[PDB]
Amino acid sequence: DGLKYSLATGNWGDQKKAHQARAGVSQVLNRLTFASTLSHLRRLNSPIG
Amino acid sequence: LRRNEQNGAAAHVIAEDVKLLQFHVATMVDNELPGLPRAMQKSGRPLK
Amino acid sequence: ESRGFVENSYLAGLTPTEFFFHAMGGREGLIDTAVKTAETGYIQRRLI
Amino acid sequence: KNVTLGVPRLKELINISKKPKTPSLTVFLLGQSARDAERA
Amino acid sequence: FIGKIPIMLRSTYCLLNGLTDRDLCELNECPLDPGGYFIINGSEKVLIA
DNA sequence: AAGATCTGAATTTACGGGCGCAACTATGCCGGACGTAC
RNA sequence: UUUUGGCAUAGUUGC
DNA sequence: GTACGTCCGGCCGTAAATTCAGATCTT
Repeated sequence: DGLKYSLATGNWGDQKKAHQARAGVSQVLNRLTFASTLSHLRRLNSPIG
Repeated sequence: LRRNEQNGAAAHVIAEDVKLLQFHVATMVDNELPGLPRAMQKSGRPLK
Repeated sequence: ESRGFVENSYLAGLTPTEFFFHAMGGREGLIDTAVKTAETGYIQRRLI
Repeated sequence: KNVTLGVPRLKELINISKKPKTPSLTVFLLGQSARDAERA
Repeated sequence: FIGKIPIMLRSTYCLLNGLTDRDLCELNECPLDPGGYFIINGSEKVLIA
């Protein structure tokens, strides 16, 4: 479940310490058009930090 | 704490009860302040 | 051209370096639009 | 020169601040130093 | 046994590894689908870099 | 005159705020203990 | 014969 | 006897606080 939850919700770190966990790493794949799917799969996120 | 005083229980446990009650009322009105840690709902989420 | 003076018109089309520097230039337009929208209302709500 | 303007300056004017970004004194002269560059 | 690891689609361990387009059609999988995502509770999840 | 005090005047942490709304999605809080059946 | 509803999040997107 | 299985207990602006120079008292 531990991987599964983290991939299901996109909260990364300890599950019980999700208050300070980095969020939005895993996202539901955007299936609207093939270009959007490819663009989503080749995506980089820069956190604020 | 009520049943402690009805029983006439010890003083240190009564003081601990007063401490926890102070924390509980303070985080019931305001669950954010630079004091004791926040209150969670036993589900890993802070109380509003 | 080294420091980002693009000499072709939009009709003539920009070269690769010119195109990249133009994208860099327009990025500030997008960002300052974003921060303007971030400051929309705040000054206005404080004033009202 | 370079002086702060736009919504930062308007912010500071309404958000009255002890620290200006670009504090200045547009100071004028009255004697012959007004016209004499050397004396200025 | 110690658990279950989610498998990125069309990786070296997904069942669609190195399958021709005909077999992908027989499994009702689009041969143009690039893969690179997990299936968690049926939802397609992609990890943003 | 000297002092101690001592009382008003220069330097360090620490909350606490941080666009209008729309729209859509997707995910979410156990382990001992006691009985009953087979 | 007259109902109806999860709350708080997180992400994405429109002006 | 064994296990299961399901029912009960655990940035910047104030603003306070710390240290240094008159001043009356103390000596």
